[PDB]
Amino acid sequence: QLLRIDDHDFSMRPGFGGPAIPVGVDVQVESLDSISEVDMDFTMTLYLRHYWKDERLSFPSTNNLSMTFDGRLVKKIWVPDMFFVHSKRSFIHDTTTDNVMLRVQPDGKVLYSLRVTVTAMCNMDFSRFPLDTQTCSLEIESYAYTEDDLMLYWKKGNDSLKTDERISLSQFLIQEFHTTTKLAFYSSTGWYNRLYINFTLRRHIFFFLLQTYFPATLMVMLSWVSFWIDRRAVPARVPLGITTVLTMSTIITGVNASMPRVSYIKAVDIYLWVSFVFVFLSVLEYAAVNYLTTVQERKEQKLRDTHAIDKYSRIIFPAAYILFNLIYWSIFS
Amino acid sequence: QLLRIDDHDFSMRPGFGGPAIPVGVDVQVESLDSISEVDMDFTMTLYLRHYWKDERLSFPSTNNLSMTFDGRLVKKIWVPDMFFVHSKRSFIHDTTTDNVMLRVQPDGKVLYSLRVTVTAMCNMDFSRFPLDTQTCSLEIESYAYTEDDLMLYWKKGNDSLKTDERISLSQFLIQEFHTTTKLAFYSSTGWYNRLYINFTLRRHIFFFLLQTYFPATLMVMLSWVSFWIDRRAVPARVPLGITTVLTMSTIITGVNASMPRVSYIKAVDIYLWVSFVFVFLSVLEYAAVNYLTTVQERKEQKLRDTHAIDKYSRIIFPAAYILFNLIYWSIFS
Amino acid sequence: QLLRIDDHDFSMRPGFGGPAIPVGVDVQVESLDSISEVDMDFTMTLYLRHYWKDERLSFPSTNNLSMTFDGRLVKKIWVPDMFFVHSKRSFIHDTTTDNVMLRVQPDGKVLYSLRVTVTAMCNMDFSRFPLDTQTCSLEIESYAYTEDDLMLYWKKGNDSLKTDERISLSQFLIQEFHTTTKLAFYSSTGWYNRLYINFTLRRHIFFFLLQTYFPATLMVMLSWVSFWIDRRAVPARVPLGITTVLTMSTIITGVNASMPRVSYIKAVDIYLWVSFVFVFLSVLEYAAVNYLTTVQERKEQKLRDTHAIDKYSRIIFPAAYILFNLIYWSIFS
Amino acid sequence: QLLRIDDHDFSMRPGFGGPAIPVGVDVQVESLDSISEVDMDFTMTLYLRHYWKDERLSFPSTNNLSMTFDGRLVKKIWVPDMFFVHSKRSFIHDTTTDNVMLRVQPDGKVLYSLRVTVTAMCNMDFSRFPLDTQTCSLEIESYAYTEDDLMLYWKKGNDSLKTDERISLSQFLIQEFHTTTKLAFYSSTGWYNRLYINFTLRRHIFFFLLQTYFPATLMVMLSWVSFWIDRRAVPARVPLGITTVLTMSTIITGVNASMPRVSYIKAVDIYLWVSFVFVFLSVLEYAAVNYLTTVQERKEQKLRDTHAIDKYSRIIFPAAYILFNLIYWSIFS
Amino acid sequence: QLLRIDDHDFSMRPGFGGPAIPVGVDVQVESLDSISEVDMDFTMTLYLRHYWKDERLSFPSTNNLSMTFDGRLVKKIWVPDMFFVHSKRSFIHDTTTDNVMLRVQPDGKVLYSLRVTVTAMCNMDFSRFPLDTQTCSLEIESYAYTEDDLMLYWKKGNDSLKTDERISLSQFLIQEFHTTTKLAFYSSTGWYNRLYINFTLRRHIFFFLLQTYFPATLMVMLSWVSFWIDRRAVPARVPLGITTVLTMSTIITGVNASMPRVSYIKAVDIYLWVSFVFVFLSVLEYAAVNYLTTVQERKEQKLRDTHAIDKYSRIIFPAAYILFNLIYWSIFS
Ligand SMILES: C[C@]12CC[C@@H](O)C[C@@H]1CC[C@@H]1[C@@H]2CC[C@]2(C)[C@@H](C(=O)CO)CC[C@@H]12
Ligand SMILES: C[C@]12CC[C@@H](O)C[C@@H]1CC[C@@H]1[C@@H]2CC[C@]2(C)[C@@H](C(=O)CO)CC[C@@H]12
Ligand SMILES: C[C@]12CC[C@@H](O)C[C@@H]1CC[C@@H]1[C@@H]2CC[C@]2(C)[C@@H](C(=O)CO)CC[C@@H]12
Ligand SMILES: C[C@]12CC[C@@H](O)C[C@@H]1CC[C@@H]1[C@@H]2CC[C@]2(C)[C@@H](C(=O)CO)CC[C@@H]12
Ligand SMILES: C[C@]12CC[C@@H](O)C[C@@H]1CC[C@@H]1[C@@H]2CC[C@]2(C)[C@@H](C(=O)CO)CC[C@@H]12
Ligand SMILES: *[C@@H]1O[C@H](CO)[C@@H](O)[C@H](O)[C@H]1NC(C)=O
Ligand SMILES: *[C@@H]1O[C@H](CO)[C@@H](O)[C@H](O)[C@H]1NC(C)=O
Ligand SMILES: *[C@@H]1O[C@H](CO)[C@@H](O)[C@H](O)[C@H]1NC(C)=O
Ligand SMILES: *[C@@H]1O[C@H](CO)[C@@H](O)[C@H](O)[C@H]1NC(C)=O
Ligand SMILES: *[C@@H]1O[C@H](CO)[C@@H](O)[C@H](O)[C@H]1NC(C)=O
Ligand SMILES: CCCCCCCCCCCC
Ligand SMILES: CCCCCCCCCCCC
Ligand SMILES: CCCCCCCCCCCC
Ligand SMILES: CCCCCCCCCCCC
Ligand SMILES: CCCCCCCCCCCC
Ligand SMILES: CCCCCCCC
Ligand SMILES: CCCCCCCC
Ligand SMILES: CCCCCCCC
Ligand SMILES: CCCCCC
Ligand SMILES: CCCCCC
Ligand SMILES: CCCCCC
Ligand SMILES: CCCCCC
Ligand SMILES: CCCCCC
Repeated sequence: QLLRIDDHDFSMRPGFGGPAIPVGVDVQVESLDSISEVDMDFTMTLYLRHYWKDERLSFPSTNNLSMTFDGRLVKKIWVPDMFFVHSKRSFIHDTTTDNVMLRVQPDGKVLYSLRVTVTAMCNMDFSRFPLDTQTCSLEIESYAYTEDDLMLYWKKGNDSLKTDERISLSQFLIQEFHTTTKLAFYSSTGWYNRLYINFTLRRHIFFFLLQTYFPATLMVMLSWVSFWIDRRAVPARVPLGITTVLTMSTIITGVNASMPRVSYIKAVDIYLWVSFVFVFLSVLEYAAVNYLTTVQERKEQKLRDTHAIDKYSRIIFPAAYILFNLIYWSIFS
Repeated sequence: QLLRIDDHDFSMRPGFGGPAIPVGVDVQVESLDSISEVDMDFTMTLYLRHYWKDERLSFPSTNNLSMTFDGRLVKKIWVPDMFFVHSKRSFIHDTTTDNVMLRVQPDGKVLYSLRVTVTAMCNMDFSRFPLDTQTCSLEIESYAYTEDDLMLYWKKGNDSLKTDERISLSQFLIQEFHTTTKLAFYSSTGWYNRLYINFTLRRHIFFFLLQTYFPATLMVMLSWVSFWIDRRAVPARVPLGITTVLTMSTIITGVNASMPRVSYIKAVDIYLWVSFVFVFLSVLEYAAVNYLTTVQERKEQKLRDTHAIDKYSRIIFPAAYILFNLIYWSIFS
Repeated sequence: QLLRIDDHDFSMRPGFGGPAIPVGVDVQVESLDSISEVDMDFTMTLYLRHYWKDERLSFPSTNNLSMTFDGRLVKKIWVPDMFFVHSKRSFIHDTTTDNVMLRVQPDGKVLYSLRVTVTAMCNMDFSRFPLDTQTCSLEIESYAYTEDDLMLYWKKGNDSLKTDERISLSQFLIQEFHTTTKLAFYSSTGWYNRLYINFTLRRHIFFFLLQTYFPATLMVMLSWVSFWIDRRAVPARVPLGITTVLTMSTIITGVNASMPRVSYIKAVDIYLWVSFVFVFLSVLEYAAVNYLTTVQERKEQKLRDTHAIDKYSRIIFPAAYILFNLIYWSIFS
Repeated sequence: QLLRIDDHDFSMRPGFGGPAIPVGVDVQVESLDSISEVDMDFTMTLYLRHYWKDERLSFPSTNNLSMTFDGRLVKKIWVPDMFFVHSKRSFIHDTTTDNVMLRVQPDGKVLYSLRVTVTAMCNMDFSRFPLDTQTCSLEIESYAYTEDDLMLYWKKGNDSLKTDERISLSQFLIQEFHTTTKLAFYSSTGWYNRLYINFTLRRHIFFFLLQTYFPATLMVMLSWVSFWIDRRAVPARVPLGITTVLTMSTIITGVNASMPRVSYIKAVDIYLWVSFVFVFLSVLEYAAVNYLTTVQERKEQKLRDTHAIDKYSRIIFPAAYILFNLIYWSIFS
Repeated sequence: QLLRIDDHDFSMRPGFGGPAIPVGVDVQVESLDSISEVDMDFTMTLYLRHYWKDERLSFPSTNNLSMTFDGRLVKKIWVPDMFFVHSKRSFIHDTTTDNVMLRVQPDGKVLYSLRVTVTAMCNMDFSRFPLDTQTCSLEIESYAYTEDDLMLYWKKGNDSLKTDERISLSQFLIQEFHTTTKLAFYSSTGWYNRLYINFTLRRHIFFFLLQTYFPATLMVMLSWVSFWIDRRAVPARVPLGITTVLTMSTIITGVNASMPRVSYIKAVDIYLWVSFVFVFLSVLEYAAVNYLTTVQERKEQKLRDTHAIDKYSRIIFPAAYILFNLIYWSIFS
C-alpha cells in the first residue's frame, strides 16, 4: 500500500492537543433551483472544496505531483465536519457513485471536493410586492470544533467564489455575489467561525402588469360609460355597475391565492382596493340621480335633459383616477 | 490508542446491576418551520445535548481539559436512548457527515450533541378562529430504561432552554418558552421520567380582516341601496338582491377551503351566516312590497309616493346590523 | 461477557427440528393519524411486544430479575419475524437511535419491544355517506414459519390491547377496540396463524349539514318567491329561476370534489338532484303561465288578476318539498 | 452450523461455466391501487416466488422436509436477479423486518418469496372515453443473465397466477387475468426471456352520465321554451338564450379538467360541442325574427300572431336533436 | 477462487502513475418519463455500459470466452466514476437486487452495466408557445480523474446510441437522437472530457386549438349579433356585451394557470388580448349610439330606422378580425 492507513488512529485531528489547524474553503455555484414565497426558502447546488495538511498521509515519490485516489478511502482517514447553518434539508449526490474527489501530494497536502444540494431559509419582506427586492445568504460552519481547534477561512479571499455562466431564474434577476466572515457564540459550547455567500434578487414586473393592473383599469374605465347613457333606462344602467363590482371582487380574490398571510398590506392591494372603491361610488351615483329625479317628478306633480350630477361626474371621476395613478406610480416608481 | 475501547463490553450501561445513573439534558432551539391546521402538528429543529459520567472512558493527562474526538467513535461506546413521544416523523442531519459531537474529560465526563428535526402532534381548538390562541409542547423520554436504571433531569434547571434570536413565523406571534417535568406509567413496562418544552402562539388577524370581513360588510351595505330606488323598476331591483345573495354564498364557500371538518361552529361562520340572512331578508322585502302594491291596484280598480315598508326598512336594517356588530365585537374582542 | 453469544449458531430457531415454539404478543396503541377516502386506508402508530424463551441466553445470577441490554445485541441473536398483512408501507423510528428494547431473565425468558408506523388498507362503503359507519382491522402474522414451527397467540387474552387516553380524530368518533384470531392458508406454503385488531368509526355530520344541506334548501325556498311576483314582469321572473338553477349546479359540482368515483349513488346526491329538479320545474311553470296568457290575449283580440297556476303552485310546491324531507330523514335517520 | 456457507464462493451461479440453470416463477396478486390518466400508469402489490436447485446448500437429515431460516441468510448466498421492465418506481416492504422467506430442502431445493409494490406504464387510448376499455400488462425479466445462463419459465403453466378475492377498483371492472411468454433482444447484450401478466379494465359510466350528459340535455331543452314566448318581449327572450350559452360553455370547460392533452377528439367532446351549436342557433333564430318584424313594420308604415319561423322551429329543433341522439347512441352503444 | 482479488490494492487505477487509461461508453435509452414547464426539466431511464482492460483480473482458461459473475464482486475491484452533469436527482434500481452486470474475459477485458433514472435541467423558450420546439441534452463526465488520467470516448462512434421502439410522449413528438463530445475546464481542478446525448421535441397543437382558440373566436362572433338588434332595447343589448367581456376575462385567467411567470409575452397571449380588445370596443359602440340618439331626440324636441354606426360596424368588425387572423397565422404558421 502506498498510504500507511493502518499505522495511525484517525479518530484524532492533525495536531491533536496543540494549536489549531487551518482549513481553507473554495466554492463554485452550479445552479439556483427554486424560490418559495409561502415557505420563504431557496435551493442551491454547488461544489465544495477543502484544503489542509496532514503529515500522516505522506508518501515517497520523485515527481512531486498530486495523485488521485478512488474515493472509498475517505471513510478511513480524518476529514473536516462542515454543515450548513439554518438549513431545512440537504443531500449528497450518489450516482453512479458518491460524487467525491480525493487528491494527496507527497508531503501530505490534501484536496477534498463534494457535490451537494441545500435548501435554506430566507426572511422576505413583501411591503413593495410585486416591485420588491430581496437579499439572501448561505452559511457554512464546523459542527464540533471551536476556533481553538480549527481555523476556517476563505482560501483565496475574494477570488474564492465562482458561478456558472448558465445560472438563471425565470422570474428573477440575479446580481452581486460576494463573501463575508463573522464569529458566532453558543452559550454552552463556545465560539465558532462562519462564512457567508450573499446575493440579491429582483423580480420581473411584466407578467403582473399584464395579468393584474390592466384588467382593473379596464373595469374602472368600463364603469364610466354609464354616465353617458340616458337616465331613463334604469335596468340598463344598474346591471353594468353591478357586474363591474363583481368582476373587481373576483380579480381581488384571485390575486391573493399565491401569497402568505402576512400582517401588513402590499403594494398591489392598495391599487386593487382603490379601484373597488371607485366602482362602488360609481354605483351609488346613479341611485342618487334616480332618487332626485323621482322626488322632482312628485313635486312637479303636486303643483296641480341631463342631470347636473352626470355632467359633473363625467369630468370628476377620470381626473381623480389619473391623479391617483400619478401619485401611486411616483411613490412605487 | 488513547481510549481503551477494546477492553470493555459496552452492551451494558455504567453501573450495571446497581443504582441508577443520572443523565442531564440541555437544549437550544434553532427554528420553528411550519404549522398545519388540517394535520394539527408542527415542525421544530434543535440541538440536543447529554451529560453523564463513565469511568471506562478515563485517560491520563496533565492539563485536565476536554478533548474532542471525530465522531465515528460513538457507535463503539454506550450512549443514552432518548426519543420523542407522540411524534410523527424525524431525522438526523448528515451532510457532509453526521452532525455529532463527542467530548471527553480525563476523568470520564462526557458531552454528546446532535442536530435533529421533529414533527409532533398538537391538539388545537378552533371555536374562536381566527382570533384564537394555541398551546403546544414537545416531550422527551428514554425508551428502554425505567427510573430504577436511568434518572433524567434538566441540567441547569430553568436555564437549560435557549432560543435563536431569528425565530419567526409569518402568521403567528411566539411567546412564553418554559420547561416542566412529570412521571409516566405504562401498564406492562414501568415508570418513566418525561421532560417538556412549552410555548404559546397567537395568530395575526389583519389578513383575515381585509380578505373576509370587509367584503361581506360591503355586500350587506350594497343590498341597502335598493330601498332608495323607485318600486316601479322591478327588473332593476330584483337582480341587485339576487347578485348580492350569490356573491355572499361564494364568499362563504371560499372561506372554508383551508380548514378541517370539525363538529362545531367557528367565530367567522357566525358572522358570514348572519350576513347571508340579512341579504335574504332584503330580497324578501321587495317581494312583499310588490305583492301589496298589486293588490292595492286591483282593489282600487274594482271600485269602478313611497311605500311605508321601504321607509321603515331604510332605518331598521342599518340599526340592526350596527347592533349586531357591537355585540359580536364585544364578545370576541 | 455475560451472554455467551459466540458459542451458538443463531441462524436456527429455539427447538430446531422439534416441536413448535410459542410466542406471545402484547400491544399498546399510541395514535390514529389519517384516513383517506380516495385511497381507502388508515395510518397507525403502536408499540409491539414479543415473549418467548431461549435457553441459549441463560446467565448466572442470584437476584432472579430482568436485566436490560443496550439494543445493538438484537442483530446477533434469533428474533421472530412478524409482518403486517395487506399493508402499503411502514417503518421503524430511529431517532436518536433505533426504538428497540431487549430484556432477559437469568433463565432465558426474553421481552422484545418496537415502535412502528403502518399504513393499511380498509374497504369502505359509501352508500349512506355522509351518515355512514366504517369498520377496519389490522393483521399480524409471521412471514416464514408455519404453525408446525411457531405458535402465535395473544399473551393475556382480551387484556392484551391498550390505548392512549389522547387518541382522537377531528372528523370521526372511535369506539369498540377488540381482538380476534383466525387461521390462514397459502396453496404453496402452508397454514399460518393471524391476529386481528378491530375498531369502528362514525363520522361527524355537523359540517356537512351547515356546508351542503342548508344552502340547497335556501336556494329551493328562494325559487318560490317568484310565484308571488306579478306575471307582467317577465325579465324580473326569468333571471331569478335561471340564477337558482346555476347556483344549484355549482353546489352539486363542488360537493363531489373530495370523493372517489364509485359506481353507485350516495345519500347526499339524492338530496341535491331532487332539489335541482324542483328548481327546474319552478322555471318551467312560468313559461307555461306566459304562453297561456299570450294565447288568451290573442283569442280575446280576435273576437273584435292572478292565474290559477301560480295560486296552486304557492301551496303545492312547499307541501311536496316538506313531504320529501319527511321521508328522506326517516329513511336515513 | 447446519449450512456450510463459509466453504463456498457465492459470487458465481450454480453450474458456473456450463449449461443454463432453470428458474421457475409463481405469483399471487394482492391489490390494484390506483390508475392515473395524466401519467398513464398503474400500481400493483404482489407476492413473488422463485424455485431453483443449488447443491452447495445440501444438509443431512432423516425426515426429508423443508426447513425455514430467518431471512438474513439471503445476503450470503446466490439469488436470482429479476427486475420489472418499463417500470417507474418500486420498493420492498420492510416492517417490522424485510418481508422475505427462505426455505431449503435437504437435497438443495430452494424457495424464495418477496412482497413488492410496483408502478408501471400503460399506453391508453381515449377515443371512446368515457365508454372505453383498456388493456395493461406487467413484465418480468432477469437483468444480468442471458438465456445461455438462466432459463426463466412459469412454474406450473397457467396455474401459476392467483388473485385475492378482495381485489376491487371503485371506477373500473377487472377481468381476464392470464399469462404469456416472449423473447427479447438487446443489440449489445443478447437475448432474454420475458414473462407477462395481462388484464383488462372497463370503466363505469353512471357517474359521467349523471354529471355531464343530463345537464347538457337540460340546457338544450331549456333553450326551446323561448319559441313559445311572445316575440314582443325582447329583453325577456335574449337573456334566456345568452344564459344557456354561458352555462354550456362552463360545463364544457369543467369537463376537461381531469384529462391529458391528446391530439384527437373524444366521444364526450362531440356531444358537448353539438349541444353548444344547438344553443347558438337558438340564439340566432330570435335575431332573425326580430329583424324581419322590424322590416315588415317599416314597410307597412311607408305605405301611408305568431311568425312562421317560431312555428317551424318548435317542431324542427326537437326532431333534429332526437335524431342526433339516436345516431350517437347507436355508434357508441 | 478464480479471481485473485486479495493479492492486489484496488484503491489505485490501472496504470497508476503512468499514461491515461481509455474507457469506452455505450448506451440504450428505455423511456422518457415526464416534462415540467414550471421546473424546466425532464426524466430519463437508460442502460449504461463501460469498457476497459485491467490485467489484475486475468484468469486461466482454454475457451477464451466471457464469464459472468454475480455482481457483489463490484465493490471489491476498481470501477470508473461517471456522474451526470447539471442533474437534480437520480438513483439506481435495486429490486430484487442491484441491477448490475459484470463480465470478464480471460485476458482482463471488463464489461460493466447499470440501470439508472435521472432528472436533468433543460432551458426552454416559450415565445412561440404553444407552437414551439425545444432542444435538450444529457451530459456524462468523470468526477475525479482529469484527461491526463482517464480518456473517455464513445465506444463505437455514432453507433453507440440505441432507443426502445416503444418510446413515446403523449404531448410531444420525439426526433433526432445524436451524440457529440466536448472538453470542459474547471479553474481549480483541470480539464475533463464530456459526452452529450441530444434530442428534439415538438408539441401537439390540437388540444390547445380546441380548448382555447375556438371559444375565444366564438365569443368574438357572439359580440357581433348585437349590431343586428333594435337600438331601443337597451337592457337587451348591454348585458350581451358585458357577459362576453366577462367570459373572455375568465378564459384569459384560466389559460395561464399551467405556466411559469416569464418576463416576455407568448403567442397565445397576443391572440387572447386582441380578442378582449375587440369585445371591449363592441361594448363602447352601443354607448356611442345611445348617446347620439338621445342628443338628437333632445335637439328635435327643442325645435317646438338604423343608425349609420351600426350599419358600418356590421361590415367593419368582421373584416378587421379576418385580417388579423390572416396576419397572425401567417407569422406563427
Ligand atoms: C401602463 C400601466 C399598467 C397598466 C395600467 O394599470 C395603466 C398603467 C399606467 C402607468 C404605467 C403602468 C405600467 C408601469 C409604468 C410604465 C411605470 C414604470 O415605469 C414601472 O417601472 C411608470 C408608469 C406605469
Ligand atoms: C373594521 C372591522 C372589520 C371590517 C368590517 O367588518 C367592519 C368592522 C368594524 C369593527 C372592527 C372591525 C375590525 C376589528 C375591530 C377594529 C376590533 C378590534 O379591535 C380587534 O381586536 C374592534 C372593532 C372591530
Ligand atoms: C335542519 C336540516 C338540515 C338543514 C336543512 O336541509 C333543513 C333540514 C331539516 C331536517 C333536519 C336537518 C338536519 C338533520 C336533522 C335534524 C335530522 C337528525 O336528527 C340527524 O340525525 C332529523 C331532521 C333533520
Ligand atoms: C339517458 C341518456 C343520458 C342522459 C341524457 O343525455 C339523455 C340520454 C338518452 C339516451 C340514453 C342516455 C344514457 C345511456 C343510454 C341508456 C344508452 C346505454 O344503454 C348505455 O350503454 C342507450 C341510450 C342512452
Ligand atoms: C381553425 C383555427 C382555430 C380555431 C379558430 O380560432 C379559427 C382558426 C382559423 C385559422 C386556423 C385555426 C387552426 C390552425 C390553422 C389551421 C393553421 C395551421 O395550419 C396550423 O399549423 C392555419 C390556419 C389556422
Ligand atoms: C472583497 O474583498 C476585498 C478585500 O478584502 C474588500 O476590500 C471588498 O470590499 C470585498 N468586496 C465586497 C463586495 O465585500
Ligand atoms: C422556572 O423554574 C423555577 C424554579 O423551579 C420556578 O419557580 C418557576 O415557576 C419556573 N417557571 C415557569 C414559567 O414554570
Ligand atoms: C373477549 O374475549 C372473551 C374471552 O375469550 C370473549 O368471551 C369475548 O367475547 C371477547 N370480546 C369480544 C368483543 O370479542
Ligand atoms: C393458458 O395456457 C394454455 C396451455 O398452454 C393455453 O392453451 C391457453 O390458451 C392459455 N390461456 C390464455 C388465456 O392464454
Ligand atoms: C455522426 O458521426 C459522424 C462521424 O463522425 C459525423 O460525420 C456525423 O455528422 C454525425 N452525425 C450527427 C447528426 O452529428
Ligand atoms: C388611466 C391611467 C392613468 C395613467 C396616468 C399616467 C401615470 C404616469 C405616472 C408617471 C410617474 C413616473
Ligand atoms: C357597519 C359596521 C358597524 C360597525 C360598528 C362598530 C363596532 C365597534 C364595536 C366595538 C366593541 C369594542
Ligand atoms: C323545508 C324543510 C322541511 C323540513 C321538514 C322537517 C323534517 C323532519 C323529519 C323528521 C323525521 C325523523
Ligand atoms: C332528448 C333525448 C332524446 C333521446 C332519444 C333516445 C335515444 C335512444 C337511442 C337508442 C340506441 C340504441
Ligand atoms: C373568423 C376566423 C377567420 C379565419 C381566417 C382564415 C385564416 C387563414 C390563415 C391562413 C394563413 C396560412
Ligand atoms: C346606501 C345608502 C345610499 C343612499 C342614496 C341616497 C342618495 C340621496
Ligand atoms: C317565500 C314566500 C314569500 C312570501 C311573500 C309574500 C309577502 C306577503
Ligand atoms: C360620444 C360617445 C361618448 C362615449 C364616451 C365613453 C367614455 C368611456
Ligand atoms: C358628483 C358631484 C356633483 C356635484 C353637483 C353639485
Ligand atoms: C319592515 C317593517 C315595516 C313595518 C311597517 C308597518
Ligand atoms: C301547478 C298545477 C296547477 C293546476 C291548475 C289546474
Ligand atoms: C327555421 C326555418 C323556418 C323556415 C321558414 C320558411
Ligand atoms: C364605426 C365607425 C362608423 C363611422 C360612421 C361615420
